[PDB]
Amino acid sequence: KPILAPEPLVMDNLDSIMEQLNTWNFPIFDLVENIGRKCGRILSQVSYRLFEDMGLFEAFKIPIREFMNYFHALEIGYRDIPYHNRIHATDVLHAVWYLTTQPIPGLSTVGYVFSKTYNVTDDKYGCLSGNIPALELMALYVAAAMHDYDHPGRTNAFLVATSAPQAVLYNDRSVLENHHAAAAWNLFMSRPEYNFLINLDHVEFKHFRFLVIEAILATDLKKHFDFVAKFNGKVNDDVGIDWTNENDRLLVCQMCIKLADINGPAKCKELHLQWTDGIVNEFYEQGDEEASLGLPISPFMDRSAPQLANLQESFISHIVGPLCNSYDSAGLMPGKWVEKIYCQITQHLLQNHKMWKKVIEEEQRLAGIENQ
Amino acid sequence: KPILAPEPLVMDNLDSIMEQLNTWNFPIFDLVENIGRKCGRILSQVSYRLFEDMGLFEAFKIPIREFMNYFHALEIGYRDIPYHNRIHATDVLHAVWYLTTQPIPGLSTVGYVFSKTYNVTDDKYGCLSGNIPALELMALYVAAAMHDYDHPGRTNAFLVATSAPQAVLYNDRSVLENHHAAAAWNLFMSRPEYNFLINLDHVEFKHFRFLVIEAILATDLKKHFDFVAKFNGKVNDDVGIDWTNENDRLLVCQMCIKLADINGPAKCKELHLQWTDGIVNEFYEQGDEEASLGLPISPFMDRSAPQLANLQESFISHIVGPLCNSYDSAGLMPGKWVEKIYCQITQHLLQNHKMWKKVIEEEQRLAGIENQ
Amino acid sequence: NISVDLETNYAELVLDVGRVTLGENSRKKMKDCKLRKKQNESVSRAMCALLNSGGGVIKAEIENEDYSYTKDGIGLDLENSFSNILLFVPEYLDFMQNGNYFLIFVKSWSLNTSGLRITTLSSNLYKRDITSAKVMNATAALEFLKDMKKTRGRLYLRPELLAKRPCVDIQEENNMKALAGVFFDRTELDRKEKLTFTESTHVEIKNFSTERLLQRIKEILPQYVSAFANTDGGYLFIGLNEDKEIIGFKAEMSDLDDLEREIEKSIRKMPVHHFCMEKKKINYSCKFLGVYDKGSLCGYVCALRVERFCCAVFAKEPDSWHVKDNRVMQLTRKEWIQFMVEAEPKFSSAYEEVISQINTSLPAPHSWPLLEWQRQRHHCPGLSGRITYTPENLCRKLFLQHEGLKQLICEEMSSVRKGSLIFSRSWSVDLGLQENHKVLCDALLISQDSPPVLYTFHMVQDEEFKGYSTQTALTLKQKLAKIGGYTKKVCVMTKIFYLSPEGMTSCQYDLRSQVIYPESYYFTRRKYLLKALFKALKRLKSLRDQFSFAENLYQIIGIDCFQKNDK
Amino acid sequence: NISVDLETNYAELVLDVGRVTLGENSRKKMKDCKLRKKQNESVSRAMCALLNSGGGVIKAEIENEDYSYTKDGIGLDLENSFSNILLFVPEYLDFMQNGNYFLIFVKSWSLNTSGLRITTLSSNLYKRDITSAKVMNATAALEFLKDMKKTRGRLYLRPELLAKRPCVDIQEENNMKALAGVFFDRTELDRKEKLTFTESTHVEIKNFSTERLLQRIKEILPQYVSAFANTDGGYLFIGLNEDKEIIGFKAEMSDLDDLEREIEKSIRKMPVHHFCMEKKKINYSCKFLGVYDKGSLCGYVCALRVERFCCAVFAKEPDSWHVKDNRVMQLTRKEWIQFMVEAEPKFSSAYEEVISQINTSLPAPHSWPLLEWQRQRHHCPGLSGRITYTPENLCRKLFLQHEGLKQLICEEMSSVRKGSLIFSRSWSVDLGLQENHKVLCDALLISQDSPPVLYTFHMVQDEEFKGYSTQTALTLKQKLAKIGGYTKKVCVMTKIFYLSPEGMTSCQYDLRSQVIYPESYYFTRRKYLLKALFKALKRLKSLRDQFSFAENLYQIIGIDCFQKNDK
Ligand SMILES: O=C1CN2Cc3c(ccc(Cl)c3Cl)N=C2N1
Ligand SMILES: O=C1CN2Cc3c(ccc(Cl)c3Cl)N=C2N1
Ligand SMILES: [Mg+2]
Ligand SMILES: [Mg+2]
Ligand SMILES: [Mg+2]
Ligand SMILES: [Mg+2]
Ligand SMILES: [Zn+2]
Ligand SMILES: [Zn+2]
Repeated sequence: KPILAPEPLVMDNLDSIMEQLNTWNFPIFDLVENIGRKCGRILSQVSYRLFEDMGLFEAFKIPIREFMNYFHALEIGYRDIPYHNRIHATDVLHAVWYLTTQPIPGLSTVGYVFSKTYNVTDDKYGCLSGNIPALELMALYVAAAMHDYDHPGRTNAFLVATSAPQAVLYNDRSVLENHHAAAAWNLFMSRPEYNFLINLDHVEFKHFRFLVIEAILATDLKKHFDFVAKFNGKVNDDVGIDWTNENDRLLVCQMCIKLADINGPAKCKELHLQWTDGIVNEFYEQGDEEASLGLPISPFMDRSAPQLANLQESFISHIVGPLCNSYDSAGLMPGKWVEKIYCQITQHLLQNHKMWKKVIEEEQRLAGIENQ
Repeated sequence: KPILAPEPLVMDNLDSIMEQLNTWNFPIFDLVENIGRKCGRILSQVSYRLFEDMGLFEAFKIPIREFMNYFHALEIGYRDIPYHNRIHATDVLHAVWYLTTQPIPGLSTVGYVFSKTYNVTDDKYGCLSGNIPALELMALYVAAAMHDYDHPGRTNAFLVATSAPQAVLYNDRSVLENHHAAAAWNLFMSRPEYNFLINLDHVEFKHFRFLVIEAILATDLKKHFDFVAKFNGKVNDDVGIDWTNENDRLLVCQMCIKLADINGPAKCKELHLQWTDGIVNEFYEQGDEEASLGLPISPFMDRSAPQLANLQESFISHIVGPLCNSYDSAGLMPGKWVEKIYCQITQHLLQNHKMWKKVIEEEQRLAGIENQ
Repeated sequence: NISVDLETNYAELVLDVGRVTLGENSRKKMKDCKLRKKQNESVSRAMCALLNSGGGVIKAEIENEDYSYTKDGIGLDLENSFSNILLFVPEYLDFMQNGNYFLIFVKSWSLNTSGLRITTLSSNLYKRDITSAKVMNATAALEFLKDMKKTRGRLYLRPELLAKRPCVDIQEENNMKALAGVFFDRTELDRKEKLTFTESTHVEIKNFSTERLLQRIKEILPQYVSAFANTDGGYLFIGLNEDKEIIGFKAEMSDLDDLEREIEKSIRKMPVHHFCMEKKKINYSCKFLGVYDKGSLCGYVCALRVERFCCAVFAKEPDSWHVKDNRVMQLTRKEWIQFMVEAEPKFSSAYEEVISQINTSLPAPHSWPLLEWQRQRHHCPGLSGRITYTPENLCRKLFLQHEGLKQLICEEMSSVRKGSLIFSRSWSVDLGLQENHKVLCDALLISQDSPPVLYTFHMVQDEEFKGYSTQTALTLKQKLAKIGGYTKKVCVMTKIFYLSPEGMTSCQYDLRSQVIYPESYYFTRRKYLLKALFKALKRLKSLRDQFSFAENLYQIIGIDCFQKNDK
Repeated sequence: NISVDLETNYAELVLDVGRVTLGENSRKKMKDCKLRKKQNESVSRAMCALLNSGGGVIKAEIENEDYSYTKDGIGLDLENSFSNILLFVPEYLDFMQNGNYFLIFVKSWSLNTSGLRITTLSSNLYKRDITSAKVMNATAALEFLKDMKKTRGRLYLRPELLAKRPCVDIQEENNMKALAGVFFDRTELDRKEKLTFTESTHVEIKNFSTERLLQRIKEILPQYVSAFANTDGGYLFIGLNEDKEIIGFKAEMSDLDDLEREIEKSIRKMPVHHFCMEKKKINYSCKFLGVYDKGSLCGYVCALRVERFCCAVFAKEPDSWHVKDNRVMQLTRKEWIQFMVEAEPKFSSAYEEVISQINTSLPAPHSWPLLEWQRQRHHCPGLSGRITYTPENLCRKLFLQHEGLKQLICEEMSSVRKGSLIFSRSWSVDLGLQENHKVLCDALLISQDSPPVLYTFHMVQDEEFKGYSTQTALTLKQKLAKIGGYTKKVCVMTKIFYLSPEGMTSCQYDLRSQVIYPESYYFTRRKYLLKALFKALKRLKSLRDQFSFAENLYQIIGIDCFQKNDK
């Protein structure tokens, strides 16, 4: 009766593709089509690979069967919509894993667990696993895996506008994120075979639950500039980052998942174009419903008058820009030296922003020509 | 089918008792027994009296029938428990009304509405209605009326301990207050005959809803010292209170309802003793349930080893003390001059604190005598 | 006096200090000490008045005939005064001789780590050191007044108890205080006797072997009264000599009453400012004692006892100036203490925090500045996207009509690497000023180099509009430096254009090729000017549409408006 | 030198400045100027070292035979030094002559509005005014160093462009700078010629008509080098006279190389501290020029050019002292700039904010103080509830055994209106010190009057325990004033008790009837001491059980622990 699992736990046709999982531009849609897209068990497989890499199946003695049970039930939980679906959650999980277990130039490390490979040889390269205990990272990964659970396909402002029951039920204060965390944890505690945290302490499980819920609640876009200003003020004039603080580690994981959930405009051009296609389709669905209820149609959400490039340029300039700036100025972005330093992420960001600025300029130029 | 109303709207046997409603020590239990305690329509009647006093039935054109409908449905909504019941809500409503519409020595006033009587004759007496528009006060009153709605009888920490569904559903962050506001507003929007805000604007109703939910969320005892410190820092070194600010007015109403919900130890001795009897009974119920589930029994919550006076003294010293201090040092407590100033509230507080200190001292003395 | 020169083509406050000698050797060999002191004081008044109210320029007519400044310098008294009023002289001052005029360009005072918000030539709050009554500098006066304002008074420990200390022969200042207390009530003094005590933090002694003694007391007493009332109270004896031999001053009867009258008048004239509930007066008391040699009265010794005060006591009004509208005035006592005691508001919401903190700009690219954004990225056909025409609806409409305007703006904006001009229906009203309806529109070009310019456009072939434009540029400069918090030297240039139909030319005025500034006023920074303009418009409550940061994405995401007490 | 007098019964740091003359007339008529300067410098070193490290007491042997201080005073050089190091002298200093010793009691330095965290006799960072090279005071040095640390360097505008200014005959300081730049490369100088330029913020001129000239340069050059490198760079010419007539100094060959060598040595010895990425050196260059009269060399003129520096340049190490353990030392440069640049942490969680802000205490009752709470309200049978025995479990257990202890505490706590003693297994380890196992327990009585006392209890009839108790009281006083932020004068008294079984008496020591303090050390405030003790214990990470604020109500309501980085 409960969503239990598929028969063989770790399917193996998707070998030699998870090997190229230590690269920032993971070909996620290739794996999606490779895996049977009929059913969808991508989230579970990528989660198993990542957790085996970190070694958390020995660092906490998590029984792999109940683990797969829970996460397959989770991926079944994700609705079938254009953007916020299980492919997106696998994206965000991989993004946080990469950001926390890949070499960071100029980071001084100090129970902790490192990535499987990681090539620990020098001192000028740190990783976030070398500053954050295993419990915090396991919490962060599970937070990323279940962070858009049962997404209705609408935004917070829409649910607040139409006064949806999810809006009344949560008092119009981060409706969707409360819903995601609530529904996910409910489903977790429902069955007994889902408890992949069976070998934890009372206090350990309490802390884990607290961190998971905090992480999921961090991805509320309304509280974006607040998080950015807090992370600026805590790296700019202070002593920097005292990693022994639990407040600092919490804020760092919150910023990390903030940056991971919005990572369309930080990959190669085709991947970002696919994500943008998804998000525009979802906005078009919402606008379609919104025009039918009599409400004035939302900006950017009119498939009969699209302003896609406007949206993407403004987004990259206002949302992902300052966030990546604050995340990098604190010297945490993963990159490499130059025998000063090369960072792939911000370069991709600049390239995509320039591309959308091309599209905007050309469109306005042609329209001003034709319409005089 | 919906809880509609009792037949004659404003019952009139409880005349000549609402006349003594401009006194801080309103004999609430006397009115309770006077009114038919079989059914319970006290909250609706006191609310009608207060709203007629403020004149909000002309200041906003609120149809009295739908008003009584909603508030009788509300008072039906309150569970039948020892402390958090409709008598308590009527208490808190009357407390906020008194605190905002009774003379305050040394307050300089400036659409606004004043109490029915108020005796406006001098300049050395202000009232909070002379600094806060009618919309904010109507929001505050309705927030007080529905602020403990459908109380389960347990505390937040208990629901978090046993992992109650109200705890999962709200992510363990002010479980009860979110539940109160959510359930109350849900019930409000359910029927069409409850809309006693029918003659409002879109923006007006939005602001009203925001203020009501903020007010109800202010009464979360976990966030007590935060509110006290914020109100200290905003009256101590600042320019004082710029009433044109909406932040200041919001914070003042939040502090006012904070002080109103905890007002047992600020009335005469017998009233406070009755409230204490109620709260100890409720804690005893919760401890009774807690010992049965195998959990170690909570402090103060053991009817087989009561520490009632300990609880009440520590409460008055830690919770109501500093709050009344911060509320008074900003020169808002209602009182009277001395032909320097006499305040009834803090005097009652000191008397009750001394009484509980007597009980503690005598008990410890006798126990040290007997047990050597 | 000091007069605001309304007859200059500078976009600034100009003060005329009258004739002024200059040069180290010309000042040194100047055979009129009172005149030299008066000139130095006039220049210092001018400089303080300029520092307190935005920027400004001091214009002094060279008094000596052949003056160079390139082989003469300025002087040494003026340099001392300058170095006293400021910490760093090169950061605030520029000196430039223009033929027969010596111009001093004064930056505006800025909030720094010291905490001072205005500059003062002298606080006039004296404090009593161990022995000497000194005047509080700016920092000590700040600390003193803020400690007093904190406790809503000035905390003393009036005689609740003498502590139970061991018995032992020990000597302290209270010994001298008590010996003075016994000296004060003595009914007679034997002439040429010795003293048992010397002067300390409670005791002062003066010779004053002066035939008049009243013109001297009238000028020396208030500073010692202030020194005492501002610390612990004390006694002031007159008629003694350095060797502690009581001599007194040869005064006959019918003058002691006059002297006491003048003393009471003088001490009642001294200002005072209370932070306590009640408002006392300076409690004090005089007395005179005979110095009878052997059977006859040789003279008297006036003994004055001053009791410690509850709030501050000035010798005169604080020496702080400012130019209000014209006719540079002195700050009243109440305003002075409000500038010394209160803080700045400094709200700085989270959105504004990030909008500013985009301006960190380490040695790295740090792209994505939010105060340089725009929807319509197609203006001025032959060009790149390197100029943000900010209002975006006022500019579009102003380009629709007034066809020559867009072409003129293109032909103007050609020689600019990167800038951002900001139109307006009228900038005078956006700075709280009188609008004149003949002004078509305005602009504000803020580029990297080339300090900001205030284009004024109009189509009226009768007037000149120099007064309007210069007043607006002046006010914008002052508002920037005093409210936006820009901490560098600035000049707001000017340009005027005529815009008759069928023709867009005839620049009726160009302020840059009319007036010279020091070498440093020509290098602005263009990101801090943007922060300063944002904060100035916010603080003036005129920020409406400048700095687009379009909300169509904010409305989707659920973020609210920029900032106000309106939600 | 200055030696920490380890042979005093004071619970404080005592410094011995050696013999010291005193009195205004004894100092004035002192016929040894070098000795007088040395004594004044020793006392000032002692006073700065005391101010920088908690409190302390300076002990000076009176050098003159018959000295009174009640008809002699102190002096005037010492008073000048005192008034320079401090703003207010009565707030920090107390002078008390004890027979043949002159004791100066020094309060500890406190954070005030100025922002300074340590006191310095002299920063040794010189700045170049218009004409003279002055030394930065404390406040200017603070401002300078903080502005530099902000920009991670020191911002200049290296020659990107000469601004396009109008053509007009105008005279400025850059004229003098350029004329010096042409003077510097001149290959020869005609003797007794005139100069075209004078000295300004970039130009300095020295006569130095000295036969040696090297002992003089070695001591005068570094301050001018610092004055230049700390502002805009510049030139320093030697061999000229006041009347700008080039004369030069009569130097023969084989000495110019020596002079250049000494100059390079001197300028390389001068300290420097960088806030920039790279770490340059002081870029400079010397040169010599002939002054050939008509066909022969009369002498030379050494011309030195100093270029503006990127970070700060000292003439010597900063003149700031402190006593580390003994043998009072001078703060290193790095520590000094860390005290001048960094801020204090000042976390102040919300719970702590309200726990302190209970301490406002306007002219009104303001009951309900949280740092004075207790569960067990029945101690000491015949008494009221007027003493909070705070740990409440250590005190209960210590009262269970050691039966005479409770009776002794009752017979001690009789004469106290309201106080709160705080037990401990050992206070020495709660202050980060060496524990000795023979100490039974401790206590800390903090009443309204009667400054705090540190009872030490033990049952060992062999030792005395004076050293332990006095070290602990000293350390507690210093920790209070330096970390708790108590801003008044304090002494921590002492008492020792013997506790043999079957008898509770024999107070083996009573520090109050052994040492005398000024009249003001005997009045504490008892609520700010509680705040200070709370903050000190928090900052030392030893706050465990003192200040109960029982959590059984907090655990019910849902409020969390007091504060730490543990949740
Ligand atoms: O490549 C991309 C990915 N995304 C996500 C996105 C957005 C605009 C709004 C929202 Cl709420 C979200 Cl999740 N734009 C882009 N562009
Ligand atoms: O007279 C009174 C009224 N109350 C309410 C109360 C309390 C202790 C805890 C809680 Cl949560 C509450 Cl609501 N004590 C008293 N005493
Ligand atoms: Mg989301
Ligand atoms: Mg997401
Ligand atoms: Mg509640
Ligand atoms: Mg309640
Ligand atoms: Zn006063
Ligand atoms: Zn450097």
